[PDB]
Amino acid sequence: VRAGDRLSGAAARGDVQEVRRLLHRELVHPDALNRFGKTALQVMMFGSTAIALELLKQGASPNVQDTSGTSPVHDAARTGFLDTLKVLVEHGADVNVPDGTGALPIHLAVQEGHTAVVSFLAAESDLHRRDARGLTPLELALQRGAQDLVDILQG
Amino acid sequence: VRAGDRLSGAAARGDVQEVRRLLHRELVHPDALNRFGKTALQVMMFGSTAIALELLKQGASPNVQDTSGTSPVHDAARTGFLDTLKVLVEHGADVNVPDGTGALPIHLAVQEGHTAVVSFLAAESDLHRRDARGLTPLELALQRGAQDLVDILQG
Amino acid sequence: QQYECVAEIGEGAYGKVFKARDLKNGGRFVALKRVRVQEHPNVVRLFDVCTVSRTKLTLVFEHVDQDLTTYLDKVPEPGVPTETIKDMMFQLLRGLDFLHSHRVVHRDLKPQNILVTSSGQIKLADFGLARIYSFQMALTSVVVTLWYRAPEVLLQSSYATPVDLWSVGCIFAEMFRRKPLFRGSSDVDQLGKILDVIGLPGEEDWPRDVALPRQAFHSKSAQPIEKFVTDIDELGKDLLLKCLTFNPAKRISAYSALSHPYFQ
Amino acid sequence: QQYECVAEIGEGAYGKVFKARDLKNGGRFVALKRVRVQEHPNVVRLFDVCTVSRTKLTLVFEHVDQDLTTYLDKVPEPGVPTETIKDMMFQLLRGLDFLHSHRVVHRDLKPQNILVTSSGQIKLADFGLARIYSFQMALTSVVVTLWYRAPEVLLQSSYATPVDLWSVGCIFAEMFRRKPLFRGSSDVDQLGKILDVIGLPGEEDWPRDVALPRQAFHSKSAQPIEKFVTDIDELGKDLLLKCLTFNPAKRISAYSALSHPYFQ
Repeated sequence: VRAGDRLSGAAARGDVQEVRRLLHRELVHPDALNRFGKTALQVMMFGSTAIALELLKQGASPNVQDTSGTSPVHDAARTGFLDTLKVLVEHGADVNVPDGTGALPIHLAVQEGHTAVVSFLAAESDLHRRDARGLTPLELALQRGAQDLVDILQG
Repeated sequence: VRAGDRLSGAAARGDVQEVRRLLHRELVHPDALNRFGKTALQVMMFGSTAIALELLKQGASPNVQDTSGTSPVHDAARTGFLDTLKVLVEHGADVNVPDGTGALPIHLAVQEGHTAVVSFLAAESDLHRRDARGLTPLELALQRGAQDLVDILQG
Repeated sequence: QQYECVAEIGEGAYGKVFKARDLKNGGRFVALKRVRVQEHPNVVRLFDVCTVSRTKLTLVFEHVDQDLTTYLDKVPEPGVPTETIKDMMFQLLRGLDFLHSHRVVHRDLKPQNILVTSSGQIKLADFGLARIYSFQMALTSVVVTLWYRAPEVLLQSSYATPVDLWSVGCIFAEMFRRKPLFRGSSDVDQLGKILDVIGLPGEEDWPRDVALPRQAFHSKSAQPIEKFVTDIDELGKDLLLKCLTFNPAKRISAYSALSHPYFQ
Repeated sequence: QQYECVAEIGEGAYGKVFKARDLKNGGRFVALKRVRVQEHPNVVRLFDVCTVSRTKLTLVFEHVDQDLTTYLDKVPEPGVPTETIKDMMFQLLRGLDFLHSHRVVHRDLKPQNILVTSSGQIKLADFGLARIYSFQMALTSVVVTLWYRAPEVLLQSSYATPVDLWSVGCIFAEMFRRKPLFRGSSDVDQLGKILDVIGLPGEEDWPRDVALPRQAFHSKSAQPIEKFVTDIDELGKDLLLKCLTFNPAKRISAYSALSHPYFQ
């Protein structure tokens, strides 16, 4: 799909302007799939909160998944852009949605070591969900040796 | 020193002819140090028995050591050229001379695994000398798992 | 296969570039640069070389969801913290230096080829993708960003390694600025802009052949860079100008810049 | 530092090469090839790259105290054992092949660049050092050893990879021989020698431009190589001649030679 590609590519490149153009002075449906069937919010430059926001404000189903059941929140969290992780959340994204391997957002954060994310997520996350390796956030936090994390988790 | 260099380089390259020339039709003192203060017998192509011989026949102090207290016999043995190790020995080289780290010829042989050398040396070597790691030939032969060696040593 | 395309990031100097998933092991976004033929922390790592036809290759590269621009365009009203700048800047040079030795010349150091991790680690990249700025004020007209192109190149004289250094100074400036320093619409216009700040170099610093000779330009000043790169410090000012020097032979080296007292 | 020079092995195509001690860990002799700029069992490993000035490098290489020559020049009157030859030969090819792919061409395969360990492992090397043979009989005159240089090269036509294969056949021969096969004093003289054995190739196998055209030479025979490489076997004879073939396109590959029935 054309515009799917025009809007996704923009997103991906973090070009806010285009994203705002193609959205407004062009009228592309945020959810428009690209030739790979992914929407832009899905492939966007995760560190570009402004793009995330812009998309989510024109709609954009925050709750969507990958072939591997991955989604905006997994990506964000895994990448560390909490700023965006929030946006996603603040717009209804579901934090407790497991990825194909069972890991959920917070698993990724711990895995990557994004302390503030882990902090941000822990609250609202089911710290009991098991990893594909059977681990819960804490058990992995431990398996890793993420002191600071283990601590956040403890509560 | 010039000739030190001309004779050493020859030795090193295993060029017999030159070594025999620079020695005879040139008259270089075998012991002539190079600009690094090593003599040729010291830096010679250890596998070139003929060079070793030629040098030792024109004199050449077989008993000499490195900064690291190493010497012709350590080298030979470590390299496996028993043919040369013999020559050295047959010309007065001392087999029981320890290197800077305490290892002696036979330690090297064991270390490298030159069975026939180990065989050749064991007889005349103090199998009680301790390695820098405190090991005797046998203890290292063992530490390594050099069956064939361990056996030679046993006697 | 062991990767899953999710989008054409874009298309440019190097074919089309895509964003994919490294499920091969798991998760991580990655970039695919399709190629037909017939280690450093601050540089995007090549991860794989898939053979798409026994030759077509597909290079799989490290990728990051943030570039120097979105970051700057994001930071709090006061700005990037002094040390943060100093830091990115050091790495930017560090990887730069690494590129140079191993005789590689980036040639395209815009802030979009500059990735910055959430962590803050800088990793250079090269997508060969363009970005086209439309212009502000009446006589609007597009320009692709050459705002980082060295004089030597605008002049089409030199294309030597110092080329990259010019680009870094332009960036350094933009870290204090959070807006590109020199932003014109034409090669000659760009030249103008550089000069209003750095000033008409000496006849002895400009090259012969060149279609745009020194005489084509006015002398007009040599304005104090700091009324532009607001808030830089004195040691930085030095390094900045050591990059931003028209004459490439007389332009600081990456290697050297790295040893500069700004990083004391 | 972590190495201790003990001697200039010599000086040649690549600067001077030295023998040093790898005390860095301990003992082992090593070779230092000094270099200014501005894995395989049968190939000498590069061990280190010391930076002598921030560029001057110092490459530290694997080194062995025995080359193919001292060994042959040492072996018992009957000779290198059949299988020993077959063996060295296999490795010599094996590492050769490894060099070739990875598009490297040795170009200097004399037996002095051939190291042989006390164990018998063969590791190729490249010191770029010369050796100057003075001549036997009345009209004595020096020659550097080109006795291993391919026709293509003596003819100054080709310098393609097969170049190395010619050299291996020359060596293979010398393992049965324990004396160089073709030993002349001039490029044209050398050509002579090759031809007396292999025979005047066909007009269709010799190249145009060449300063030495086929006509410059006699036809005289195509003598049975075995009256030279005494004691080779039939399968070897085949491989030998497959290397020793004047026409480089029609000359066996390392890769191929390796798969030859001599190594069944």
